[PDB]
Amino acid sequence: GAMNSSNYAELFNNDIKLFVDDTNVYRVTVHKTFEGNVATKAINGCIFTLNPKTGHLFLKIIHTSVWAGQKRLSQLAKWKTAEEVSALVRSLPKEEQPKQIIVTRKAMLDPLEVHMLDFPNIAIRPTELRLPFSAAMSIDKLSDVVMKATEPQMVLFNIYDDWLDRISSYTAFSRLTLLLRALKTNEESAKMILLSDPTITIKSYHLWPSFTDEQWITIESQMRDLILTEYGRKYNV
Amino acid sequence: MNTVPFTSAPIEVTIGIDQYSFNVKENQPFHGIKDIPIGHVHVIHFQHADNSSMRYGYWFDCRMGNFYIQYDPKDGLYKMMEERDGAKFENIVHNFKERQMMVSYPKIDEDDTWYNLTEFVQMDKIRKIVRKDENQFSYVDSSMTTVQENELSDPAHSLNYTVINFKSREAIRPGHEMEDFLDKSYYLNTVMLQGIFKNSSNYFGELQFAFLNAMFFGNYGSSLQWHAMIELICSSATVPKHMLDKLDEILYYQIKTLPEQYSDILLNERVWNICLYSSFQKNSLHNTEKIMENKYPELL
Ligand SMILES: NC(=O)C1CCOCC1
Repeated sequence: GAMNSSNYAELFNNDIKLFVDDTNVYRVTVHKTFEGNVATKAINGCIFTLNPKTGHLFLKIIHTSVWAGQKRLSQLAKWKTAEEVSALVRSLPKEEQPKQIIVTRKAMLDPLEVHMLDFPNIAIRPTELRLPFSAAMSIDKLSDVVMKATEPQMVLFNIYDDWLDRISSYTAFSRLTLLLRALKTNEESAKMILLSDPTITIKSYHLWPSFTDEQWITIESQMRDLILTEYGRKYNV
Repeated sequence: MNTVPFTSAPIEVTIGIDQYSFNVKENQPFHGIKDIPIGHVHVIHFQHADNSSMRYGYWFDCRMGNFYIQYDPKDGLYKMMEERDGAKFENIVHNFKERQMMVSYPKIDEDDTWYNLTEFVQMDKIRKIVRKDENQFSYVDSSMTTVQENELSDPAHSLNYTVINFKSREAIRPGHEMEDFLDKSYYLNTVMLQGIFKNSSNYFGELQFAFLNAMFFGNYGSSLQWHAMIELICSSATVPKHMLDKLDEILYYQIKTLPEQYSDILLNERVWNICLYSSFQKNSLHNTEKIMENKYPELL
């Protein structure tokens, strides 16, 4: 059934499992027309498909041409997501295919279940966790590859950089969700924290800065403060 | 007009015959039911006074043989049997009629209810859903499970309704996943109508039989089947116009006949709200929507 705080360490066991987040698949800007009506313009999007054990991210870029001439795009986007996830699974060797796929939004359950009928042994699960994967487009290198795409494309990343050399996947996921939660709550401040010190750089082959263990503790503390702050600035506390 | 005699009535029981019912007291001199209309299937059903658990009954068609009821004190129920000696049977019935020990099937002349509930129901199809080939009649009870229920446990005692499953490879063409799931016309028209049922008459007959088993026996898997067969039509954008018109009539008479007090358990809120108000056919069931809104507005 659903994934929650009770069964949380199941994410970090050796069974292959993927989270799928569809919140950046169909993206639009809303604007006025010359006649003073409202219209939307789609921009490139992405499926965020992640292994929480290894950190491997399968970023399927959704080019705006896939929407041309189609109706009911928000509904189509869920089906397109499930089509692409199914295609990804079929492309993987049997021993790399997931035993579970956890969708971050319950509206993905039926589309994914229908597209995965050929895989009856892969469990399709919701979650009660409120995960901040929508903020993936606040990671500069991910946003850059999505916006630059001129055609459909899959790009593979490790969202943990080299962290697993020094920390466990439980701790790496906790750091990732803290960073993304911060970027979601106050992107400007979060990004200031991450780059304020120009002597700490992002390696060409990485997504985040090359912090030492001690610097990550400072960074992590700064992100918690930011989240608590904004939570006050929000509710006034 | 045909007759189903009873050897005796040794235990107190409520006896149904189609939509009618009457109480028989323990050892009351009751010897059966006469004046049963020829041309229709019928159901004779039982609920014991001491154990309302297990409503049970027998589907039959008097054109196919001479049938009677006899209580079995070992198995503890009223059993239908066939009498092969036609002269013995005629002689039995005539004696019981002369002594006026039979109830008359109490059909009002104006009244087409039973026809309207059984229009497409055929004994030959009932006998494929309920498999017991040595008898010409079919036993059903409250507890019998369906083939689909068993997939999710005695096979000989199952209701072999046609399995409908909207999230199945049968229902969903590879490469048409979204199309087939949101518009079930393929599954309805090619898979089920052309492929399995052959025609809409057989589809409606199974739908009507499922409803009647749900209503008369409280058979839960039958209720599931009835709703699934409605939903499959309503969730199809492309349905022959004669089928939609006939479905509206079928459902109208089913809703009309349902006991007002059993609507809570026999009607699935989700299916009916979807069918009447959201589905492709939301505007095609005028008679059914009107009776539902006036009789069960709470459900909606
Ligand atoms: N759970 C995984 O994705 C990996 C962990 C160990 O290497 C092979 C499977």
